[PDB]
Amino acid sequence: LNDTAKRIKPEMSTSSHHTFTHCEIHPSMILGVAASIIPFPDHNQSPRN
Amino acid sequence: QERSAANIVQVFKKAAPSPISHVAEIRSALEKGSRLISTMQIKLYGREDKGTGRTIKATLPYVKQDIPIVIVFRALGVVPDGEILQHICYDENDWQMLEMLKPCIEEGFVIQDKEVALDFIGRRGSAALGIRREKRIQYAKDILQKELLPHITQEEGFETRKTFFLGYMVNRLLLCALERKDQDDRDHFGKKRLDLAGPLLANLFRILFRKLTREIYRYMQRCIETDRDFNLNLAVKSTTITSGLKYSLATGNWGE
Amino acid sequence: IAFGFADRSLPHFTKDDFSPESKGFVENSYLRGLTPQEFFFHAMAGREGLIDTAVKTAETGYIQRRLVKALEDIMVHYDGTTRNSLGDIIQFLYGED
Amino acid sequence: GLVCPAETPEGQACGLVKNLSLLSGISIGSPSEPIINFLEEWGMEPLEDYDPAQHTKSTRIFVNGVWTGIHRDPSMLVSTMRDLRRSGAISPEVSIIRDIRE
Amino acid sequence: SFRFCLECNNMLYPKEDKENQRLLYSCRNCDYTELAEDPKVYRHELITNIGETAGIVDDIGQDPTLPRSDKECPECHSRDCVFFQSQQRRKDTNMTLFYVCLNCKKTFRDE
Amino acid sequence: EITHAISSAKEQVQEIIYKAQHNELELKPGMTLRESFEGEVSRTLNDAR
Amino acid sequence: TPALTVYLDREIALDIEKAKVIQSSIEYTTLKNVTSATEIYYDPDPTSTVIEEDFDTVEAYFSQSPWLLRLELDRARMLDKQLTMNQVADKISEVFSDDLFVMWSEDNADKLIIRCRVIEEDQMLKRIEAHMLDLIALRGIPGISKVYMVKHKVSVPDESGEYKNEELWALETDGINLAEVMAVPGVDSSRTYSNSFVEILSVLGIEATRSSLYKEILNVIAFDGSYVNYRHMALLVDVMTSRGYLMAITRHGINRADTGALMRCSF
Amino acid sequence: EDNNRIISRLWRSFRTVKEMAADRGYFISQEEMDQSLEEFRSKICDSMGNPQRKLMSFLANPTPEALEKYSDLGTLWVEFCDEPSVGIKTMRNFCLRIQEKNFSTGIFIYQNNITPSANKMIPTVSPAIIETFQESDLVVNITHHELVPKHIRLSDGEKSQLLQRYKLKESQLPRIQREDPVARYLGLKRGQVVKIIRRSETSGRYASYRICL
RNA sequence: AGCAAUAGGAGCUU
Ligand SMILES: [Zn+2]
Ligand SMILES: [Zn+2]
Repeated sequence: LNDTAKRIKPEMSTSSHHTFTHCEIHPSMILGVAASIIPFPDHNQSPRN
Repeated sequence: QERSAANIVQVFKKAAPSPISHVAEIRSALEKGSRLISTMQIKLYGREDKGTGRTIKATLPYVKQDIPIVIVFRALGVVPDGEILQHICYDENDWQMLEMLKPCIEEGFVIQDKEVALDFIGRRGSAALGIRREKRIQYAKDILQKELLPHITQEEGFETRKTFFLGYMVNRLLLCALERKDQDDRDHFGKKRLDLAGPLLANLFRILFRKLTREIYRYMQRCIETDRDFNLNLAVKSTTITSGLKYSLATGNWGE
Repeated sequence: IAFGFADRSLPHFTKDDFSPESKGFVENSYLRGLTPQEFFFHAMAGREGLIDTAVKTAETGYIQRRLVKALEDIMVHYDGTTRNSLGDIIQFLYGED
Repeated sequence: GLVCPAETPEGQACGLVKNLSLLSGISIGSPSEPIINFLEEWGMEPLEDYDPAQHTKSTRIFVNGVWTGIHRDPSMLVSTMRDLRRSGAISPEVSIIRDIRE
Repeated sequence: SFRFCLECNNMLYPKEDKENQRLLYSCRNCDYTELAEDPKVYRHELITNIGETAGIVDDIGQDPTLPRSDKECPECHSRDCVFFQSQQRRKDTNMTLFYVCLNCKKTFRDE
Repeated sequence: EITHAISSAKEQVQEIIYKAQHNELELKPGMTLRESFEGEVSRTLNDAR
Repeated sequence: TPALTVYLDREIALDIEKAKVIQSSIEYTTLKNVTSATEIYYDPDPTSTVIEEDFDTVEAYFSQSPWLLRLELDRARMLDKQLTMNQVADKISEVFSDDLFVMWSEDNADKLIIRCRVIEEDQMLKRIEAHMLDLIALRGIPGISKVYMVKHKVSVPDESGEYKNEELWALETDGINLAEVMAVPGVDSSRTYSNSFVEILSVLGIEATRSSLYKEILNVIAFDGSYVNYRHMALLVDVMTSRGYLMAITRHGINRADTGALMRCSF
Repeated sequence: EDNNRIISRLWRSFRTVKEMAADRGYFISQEEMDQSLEEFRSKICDSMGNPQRKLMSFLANPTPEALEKYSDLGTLWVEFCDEPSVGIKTMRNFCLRIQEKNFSTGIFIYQNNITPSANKMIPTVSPAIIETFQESDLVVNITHHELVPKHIRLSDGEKSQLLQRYKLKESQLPRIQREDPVARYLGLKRGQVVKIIRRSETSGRYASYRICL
């Protein structure tokens, strides 16, 4: 790990054992048609998106 | 079009200069057609520390004044107060809720049978003045049967299920009033529905086709007087549905 | 960030989790990139800002119109006094100086 | 996951006009008769046999906002309903929602 | 907790036997009058706690969204417990938690 | 340095959470225990940033 | 958010115990604030009891209606307001002089109890209990629901004439009752201020109202570091106080003037 | 106990009344000004300690300066009444006594309430003037407050000079209600103009004038 | 030397 470049995936330390029931197919699918054109929308402040 | 869901009970807090504090609101609709029919609130009069009577009073559709709850429970066919409480109280051991339930029982102690309570409802049915008891009862019984929770059922002989749903609504009201459960979220997206082309065109077509059938009636009143056979191809003005659908889809104004 | 779901902000968190990440702390920078959760929380905050900008301007314009109408007839006169259209004195000397 | 968090008009329509997420879908509606039949098979007891003096632990079942009965054991009912939906026997766009505290 | 009539099935209200000075309970519909056990007639509370442990079911272990803790069951030494805070939602309520064993099903606390 | 400061603030917040959960947090005048907890956490995170 | 700023007398203003005593004097407590749970017992014989805790107490208190009120008083709540049983029982007798007879358990008693007797009465007792729980005052100024012990960094000259900071205890409150708090001994009666300038007008006059109005407007503007020149806010407060009373910036205020009809209609 | 507090509040009210009289222009003996709480308790209270308020009622005469200045300034009567509620009966006695000894102004300090039925006799007792104050209101002297600048009623000649200097009519001045606490404290009648000197952060000093409604 | 009105809807910049 310890990658100073890739973003830190959250620690999630409070919970001892996770029991997942579902997974996102891909997180970028939360956006709609118009927001899907934006490249790297996770590097912008939301009003600009 | 985005709209709140139908046939779900939601309980809301109220404001300081309001005698009403807690309101359970349900809108009703049928599985066939998915159209609204009637709405029926159950409000909690009495503010915190003011308004000494913390009673709960319903609001039936097609009646001007709000009826107490025990009155309508008796009118629906469960007279003994033990059974009324049991329809409201699932757990006798709980005591705070039962302590908040007495003023309703006291404000509706007068009634002891179904006929008198159902007349008491009838005396408020917003109809013409001076109907005699025997048909005031029929009018009120019709209101209690249809236009009261049509989603439950609209046929007679199944009043117990409506009483149970009323007990559930009152219990949720009290849970919100006794702080044992949180108030319903207005902005929650799971309590909303989206009306696409199907239901919108269904509503508009229902309106315009009832227009057409009224036209058919208004033609069969006259033409039948002549005592002639008619081929029904001059009895339907086809331009009504066409003009209505075209007007709504071309302007956007959804309605006549 | 409020518990919009039942006892949580997002359905990717557990119940009653009060940690900074659950309730809207964005640990990354814009250069590093936001996670989907941080992206959604930042979207809620930006949406709140846009609503505020869109909605308060009407109250502000109403307030400024009422102030202008209340003060529209007030002028400093040649004797130094501050009077309205009725000639009534509002201040005996403008600004008191 | 349901409406785009970014696409909304500026101005006086802000937040009222929404835009669907790419994988969003709107239900068409479905007959409730097979649902009721499946519920009746697996053990739901009706409200004409209901007595809250005894049923202090029973879980109450709502169908389309209509309270239709109670069950002694929601676990196997939700498991079987989810398996039926995931096998195709039930329309895939049918919600199967267990609430545990209530 | 007010009772109900053994004959008329309505609810009994208090009364006084002025010729015996003992608190009876009077039915406002029928004439039946039974002896009571408890001379309490009213109660009022402002510091209440109903809803502390009530937010628990048998199958609360089946909730997959509850966070799981490592607290020791004092009862059953279980190293796996789901936990949650006071389910009462008032403003002045505590923030202490509750702990449910998935092994022994006893609810406990950390005190 | 930045990630160490953020981790230290996360530990501080976790300690505030522990103190609030075992009922040992010190309230402030005209402010509830939950509002005190929230105010202290917000102070900590603003100072972290 | 109504609020007073109660400047204390200097002797009090430096000591903290004295400031807390003044706080206790200014804060409003009702029987609600110190009551846990009220009961009702049927006690047919006044000289005896059907209960098992207070029998010894009433046998030590002796050597009407059989309806009794048994209200319980929590310990720490009683403890925090410097209140004991004597003042509470006296206060109850103050408004129930002879239409009520009050018994009260002692303060060291393992159960803090009060007993009352009426002189069918199972509902007048409930009404009286409600009226007591909702209208009996114990100490303080009505209208002051909370009081805080605040610190003010006043700048005063030294004995050399040079300005030096000085750390004094003052008071902030919730709610408003200006006239009664100004009178309470230990308060600097010449410096009490309210953030509701309608109260100022009713109590202190129209010029003090203008001063308070300017203070509020300056607070609202300068909150965020904005600076508006004095004369603009002075003009705004002079227009609002020119008639002798507060003229609101609304149609109800602007259109009640004597100006021409066309101006009023144009607004 | 509570009696000491009642006596102290009454003494503060009496000092405020005397400060009112001296401010309004009446002569007050310097020794009765500095009346202390214990000496007041000696001269007023009883063996039981409760105070006789009928001895506090005094008579004040105009200082010669307030006669050379306010030529319309007569003689003052000040009465602390003993009945908490005051009715048309007590007001009838007060007016009879005021007209009986041609007192120009009569200040009637009451305790609890002056009922509107009794209140209507206040203005119909010309040419004398009757004003009433409640004791609770008089506990604090509000002209000593920092936010209350010093009010000085103008004389007729000075009011004319003020109106002519600004080329003004009476209705074009800022106004003060006769029921204003500082107009009530000063005994302002309709048409009289106070002068209010006050702090000014832009100019140092600023003189304001208000006319009485 | 003469280019309708009323509505609704979508947008622009604050
Ligand atoms: Zn009975
Ligand atoms: Zn165990």
